[PDB]
Amino acid sequence: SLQLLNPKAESLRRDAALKVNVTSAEGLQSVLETNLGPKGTLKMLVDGAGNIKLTKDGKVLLTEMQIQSPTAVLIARAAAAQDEITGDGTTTVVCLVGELLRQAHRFIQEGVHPRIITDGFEIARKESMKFLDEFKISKTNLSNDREFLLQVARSSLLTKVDADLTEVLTPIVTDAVLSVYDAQADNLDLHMVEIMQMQHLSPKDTTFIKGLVLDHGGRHPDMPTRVKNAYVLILNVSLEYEKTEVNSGFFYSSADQRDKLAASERKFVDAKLKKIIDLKNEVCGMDPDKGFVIINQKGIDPMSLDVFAKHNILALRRAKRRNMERLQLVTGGEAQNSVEDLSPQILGFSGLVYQETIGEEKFTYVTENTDPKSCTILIKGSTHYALAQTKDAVRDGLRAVANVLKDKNIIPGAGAFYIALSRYLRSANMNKLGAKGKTKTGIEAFAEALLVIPKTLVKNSGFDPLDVLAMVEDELDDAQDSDETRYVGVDLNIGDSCDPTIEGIWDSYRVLRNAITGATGIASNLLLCDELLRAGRS
Amino acid sequence: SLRLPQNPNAGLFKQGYNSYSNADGQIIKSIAAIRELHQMCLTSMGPCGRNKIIVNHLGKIIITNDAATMLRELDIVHPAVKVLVMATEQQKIDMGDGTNLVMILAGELLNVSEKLISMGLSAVEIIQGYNMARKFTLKELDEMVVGEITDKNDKNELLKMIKPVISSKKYGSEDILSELVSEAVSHVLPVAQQAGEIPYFNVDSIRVVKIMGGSLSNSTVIKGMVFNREPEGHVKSLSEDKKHKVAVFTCPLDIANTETKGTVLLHNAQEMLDFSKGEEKQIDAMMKEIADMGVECIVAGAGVGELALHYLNRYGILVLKVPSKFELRRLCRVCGATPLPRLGAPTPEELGLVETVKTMEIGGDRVTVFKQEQGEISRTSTIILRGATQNNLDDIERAIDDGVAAVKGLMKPSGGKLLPGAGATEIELISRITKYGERTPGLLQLAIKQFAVAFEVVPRTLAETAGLDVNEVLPNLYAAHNVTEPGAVKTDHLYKGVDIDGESDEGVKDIREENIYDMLATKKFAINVATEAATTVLSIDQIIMAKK
Amino acid sequence: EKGVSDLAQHYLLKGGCSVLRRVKKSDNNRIARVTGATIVNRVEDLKESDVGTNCGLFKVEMIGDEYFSFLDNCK
Repeated sequence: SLQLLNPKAESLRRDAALKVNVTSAEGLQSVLETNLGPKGTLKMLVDGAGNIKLTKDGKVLLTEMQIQSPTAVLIARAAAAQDEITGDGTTTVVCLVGELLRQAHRFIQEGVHPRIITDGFEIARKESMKFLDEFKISKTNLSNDREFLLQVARSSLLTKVDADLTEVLTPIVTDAVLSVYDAQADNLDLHMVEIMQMQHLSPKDTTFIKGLVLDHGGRHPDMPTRVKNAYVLILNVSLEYEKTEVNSGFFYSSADQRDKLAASERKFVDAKLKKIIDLKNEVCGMDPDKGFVIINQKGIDPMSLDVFAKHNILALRRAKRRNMERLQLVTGGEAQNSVEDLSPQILGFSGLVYQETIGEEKFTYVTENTDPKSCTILIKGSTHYALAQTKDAVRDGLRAVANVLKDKNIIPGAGAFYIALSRYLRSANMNKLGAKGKTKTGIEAFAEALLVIPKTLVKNSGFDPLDVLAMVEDELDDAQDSDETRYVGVDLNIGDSCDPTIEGIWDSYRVLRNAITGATGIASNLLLCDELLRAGRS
Repeated sequence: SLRLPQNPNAGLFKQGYNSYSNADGQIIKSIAAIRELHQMCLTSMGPCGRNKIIVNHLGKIIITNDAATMLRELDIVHPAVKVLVMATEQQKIDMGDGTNLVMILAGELLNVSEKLISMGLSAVEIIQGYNMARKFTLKELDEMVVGEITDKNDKNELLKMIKPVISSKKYGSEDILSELVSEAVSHVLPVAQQAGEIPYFNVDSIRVVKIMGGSLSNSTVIKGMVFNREPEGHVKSLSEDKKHKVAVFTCPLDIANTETKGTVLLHNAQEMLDFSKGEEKQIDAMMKEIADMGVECIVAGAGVGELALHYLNRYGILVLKVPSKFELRRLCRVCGATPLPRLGAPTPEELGLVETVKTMEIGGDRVTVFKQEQGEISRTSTIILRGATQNNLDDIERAIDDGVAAVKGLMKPSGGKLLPGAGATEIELISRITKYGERTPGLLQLAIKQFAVAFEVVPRTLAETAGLDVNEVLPNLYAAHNVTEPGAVKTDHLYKGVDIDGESDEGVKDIREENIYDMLATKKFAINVATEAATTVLSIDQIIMAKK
Repeated sequence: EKGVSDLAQHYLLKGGCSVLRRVKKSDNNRIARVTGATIVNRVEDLKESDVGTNCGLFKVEMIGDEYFSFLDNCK
């Protein structure tokens, strides 16, 4: 009846629309089916502009490649939002949404109404939350165990890269989150850790730095490159050509006044420079061994750079805005806007300050701080895409470790959470649940879809997913009557099971909680959509 | 039956997106795609290597055999080839040496991997085979090193470093090209022995000036920088000697103008009559303080007005224009001067020293001579390069930069660490890795033994480009390495290498007399980049492209 | 409501004032209702009667997408 409303329109409903959500989500899951797992495939994206994106993150695949199918657009926005808050779960939600649609599609063809199928999803999901309380293991942060943070950080590292880059980046991420934990317990992920792309040596040479690093360096040669003790002065005011306010200008009567009025431009510049000299007169003690540096947020007039060169003062201009907020955490001083009020208390402290000039760009390194409140991670790579591959590998590992210190609990990985829900939902009595009659079928479709992820991990290893899970179910049968509580994982190397607690495989708490809740709402809205049409004014 | 389903449910992505996976022989096509550009760089390897012509979209022609330079102008399509292209560019920037080795070695690792994949080796086991074999490779390079550079500068020792590097790039005459580069290196060295200071070197200090005409034998080394400039007021040979006092101003020479609404204000005719003579007294008062200090030359960084150039010709002061920045920055390093923006009298301690400034015709235009003399040594010397064709002038400029980059390798490490040349470095590693493959049980020995087979390309390339049969010459070279080591020490058989043309049959005795060696710091990063370049291609199971 | 200079934030920080990014006109009407404040354009006419009070809590929580500032009412 749509052809009468619009001259030209396209629409698909009932069995035509039922194949839209099931088939489109099947082709999207197949792309990320080989992605999941540490042995998963590696994909490279090359656009028409010549850029190269090489990563295993499923979020980059969705954002770079356009999707014509509207069904995957709902999944792409759900998978992208999962990586935003929790830093993980992009490929997990896609495997949950795509599979749950197919597991429930077999009963739709049998004549079961989609609503009573989606109603069983909420009943089965609420049981996963009640089971989540007994499934999680409490961890006390008062012990300050470093080995616990090492095994959790290696979960996301072994997935993105191999053991070569994992052993290098494991102590770097651990040392970065070590300074995040404080007596205040507040964890701020953005200001504590950054990603700075620089091409030097090899990617395996990436090292950790305990102090802020900047992309700028001294323009004048006489500026000291290495300063033992430097006092960092935070200046947010810029000395340079101003907007001048509509450019009114000067008018000179005689040629002697022409050069007399030209000296007024340096009057305002030298006015703020005398305050810095007066501040240097307090720290003048032990001047040869110590030093004084200036870090500006905005560009500095090259006319005034020769003033700092005679006093051996390092000047930094055009610094980032976020870097101004971290100068109090690194050095320990305070920020100063107006130069009228200056005190030695706001001056920072650094034990080592040096600059390494590579190519045309010059970088400034700061380290050896008394009580540094923040640190950095210097990313090194051989190629442009190598900088992005490490950027996506480290950043995804930040939210995984940061979420551990937020709560007191941690979730074991290696498919131990998905297998436990299969035996829980299938063996649970329906009288306790609010679902009865045909709604019992919707719960079974949700429990069977959770067993594909542990089977997806095996598909990348080459082993038969059906035979490797036969020994997993047989171990959990005798474990209940033996008075032994042990979680069974999946080891892809030997094709047998394992223990995630002994092997060190752990997953974040916020990732799986938001993934199941997010994937359920996506698949439910797709099963409840019986018609897909396109209309609009263009 | 008439038309295929044409891959149903393919509307998930745009029609321009294509999916290529290691299955269906596409990983073999990716390796076969390397061989298209691999054979291009094989004929360019060695002193007998052949240069290539590449015409860009703008019409500029760059004739060079360097793999890093050739891949810049070429438009690359296949994604995994860009991994090999960008791998050669990093080797040229970092060490400035061993660019053709990274291109050839990374290409041969994929060729031998075609047989490894056909036998069923997974991509994971192949990567572990190269990583374990590369760690053993880097450890054997430090054991086989012989000799050292010791002292920084020497007349003879600099012929064992820059000369073998520039022998592959525009071979031509040996001693002619080696003396020109080795002379400019000794000038930029601070020396100061026994002082314990940290040595320093700059790869951008030595500048190559391309001047058409003449011959290569007429080239020389100039301690000062050479530019094409025309003196404004007058030309002076400056035969009055007693050197000179020179000052450099990064700001132009002219009356200071207000940055906002510069305007002449005259209220009455009394101020108008003194306005013309007022500006003349301003430059006179400013230029008088400079002339009183004995400054015979002034370097300007921008356009200078005519009123300022008048009084400069009164005292006989030369005028120099230094546009942009980097051109003016290296001028002060020669004379040791510190620029200041003001037009007032410079500080006597900031004035430079240049004994003579000459203007003569070289390539048909007037050039200014900043050349220094024995005393009052200067830094950042330039090399005048004379040639008939401009195409040869471009690659020789990069050939000199390869010798300048080799000097940087004498600073950061503990020494030069010379390695046997003529391909003897990669051949000795074959017998060592072969013994290493047997010492490791398991299935990983397949990738380790084939990793040493990829090193056979160096002796085969030097033998093929020399017009010799690789089947006769190469097995005859293993006769020296098949006898292992005798019951007595002092074994010189490690100096055997591949010879070009001549009488063939190995030859040139031991390369110790030939003086051609290789750098250890170059071979360290050349193997690491080439291995990671081939590992990246083998670590990608599926390739996705857009628009094509 | 509009942008703020980096010079004005210093003298406000010395006295204890807090600076924020420019605010749309739609949000200015909702803030005045919660704290009972009155919008004051003229700085010279600012008085204690138009200052908002009875604010429960002011906190900022970290979320990867954007920052979030909370203003609680004393009810």
